[PDB]
Amino acid sequence: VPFFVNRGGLPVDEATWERMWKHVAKIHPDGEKVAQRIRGATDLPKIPIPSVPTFQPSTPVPERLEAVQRYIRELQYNHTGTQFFEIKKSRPLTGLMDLAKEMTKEALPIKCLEAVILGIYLTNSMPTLERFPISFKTYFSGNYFRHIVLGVNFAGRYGALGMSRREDLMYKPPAFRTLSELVLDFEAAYGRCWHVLKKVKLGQSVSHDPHSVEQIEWKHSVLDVERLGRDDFRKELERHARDMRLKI
Amino acid sequence: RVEKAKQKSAQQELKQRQRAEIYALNRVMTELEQQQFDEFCKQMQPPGE
Ligand SMILES: [Cl-]
Repeated sequence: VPFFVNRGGLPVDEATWERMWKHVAKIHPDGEKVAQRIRGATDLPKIPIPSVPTFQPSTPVPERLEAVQRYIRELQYNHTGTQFFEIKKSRPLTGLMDLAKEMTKEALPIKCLEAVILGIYLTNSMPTLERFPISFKTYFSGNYFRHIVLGVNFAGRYGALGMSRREDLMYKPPAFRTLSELVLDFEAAYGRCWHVLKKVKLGQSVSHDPHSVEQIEWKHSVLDVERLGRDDFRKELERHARDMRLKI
Repeated sequence: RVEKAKQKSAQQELKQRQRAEIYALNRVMTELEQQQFDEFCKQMQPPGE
């Protein structure tokens, strides 16, 4: 059940609201303690609504990217255990752009996939910026994990927008000379936290047409990291980066 | 009638309360995670020589 069955946004119904709090009690040792103090408070800090960034016509793209990422950060990573926005990955772009607009209006915490949708939505207005999803599948201890960021390319350099608990699994300045180096910076991050990288999925550049009905192509390239050579791995990334440089 | 005006004000106030609780919960969950990871790190600190 989506958090927003009651279509639209907040406020949600009681059934949904209680379900979120029952879940909090199962994942936190004190469980009900934390909920008692929040649900029982008669005043709670006011959380400003983050304002979508505005730019001068002359503001360079690397500045726009910093501010798009600063905006995505302000919503905060979602530690609550409850996913607020349902995101169907096989869904026409324009329908994902409607969702992004609502995220900006409801202003609730987000995870990696929301950040990718938001990233596309907030950079559709930058025609010299190429955007494309990068997905990682890793292994850590008896489990497989999935993470996704919005790879971007500006003036022949690669970077990324995203959200993670770790500073080195999200934002990257558009400074990497090659796609292999961008991806390698994420491999280093996963090395640091002991994850074994299993797959990288790279999608096609995403149309800037906010009204496009094509769905995002999340796995134009799938790289099986164990079965590919380190050298064939790098040649596969460069093939995908070329394939993208052609469809312009 | 002007029930829609009071019902919209009601909706906005409850929206604001629900969002404030969500963010108060987000902060608490962040502190728990930090606390639990810190205990885990303290536990395995090497004794050295
Ligand atoms: Cl930043």
